[PDB]
Amino acid sequence: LLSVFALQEIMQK
Amino acid sequence: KIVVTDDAKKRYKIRLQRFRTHVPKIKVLKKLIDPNRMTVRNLENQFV
Amino acid sequence: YIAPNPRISSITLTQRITTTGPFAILTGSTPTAQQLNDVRKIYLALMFPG
Repeated sequence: LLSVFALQEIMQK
Repeated sequence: KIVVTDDAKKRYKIRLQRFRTHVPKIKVLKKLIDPNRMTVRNLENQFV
Repeated sequence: YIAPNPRISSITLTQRITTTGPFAILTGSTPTAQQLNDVRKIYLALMFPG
């Protein structure tokens, strides 16, 4: 279960 | 014919498999891929 | 607690994929325990008017 919008948030670290 | 049935559980399963295939949990850490590629964004509502 | 049909947001909020607004970023979030407790507080407040 995942969404592409949360990918940017978790990715920007 | 390549057939995709309206049954929601099946569409969810192929959706999860495609999401794993395009962006895997293993190299999302190492290769640090950009999430702005058109394909990965299109994956969000492709089989909903 | 039931949830709406997932196809509502797919054809309306994520209608355009090359744009990003305030609604689209938080349509993909999930609640924690305390946030569910706050939702329960809201419903309890609604069910007792005044």
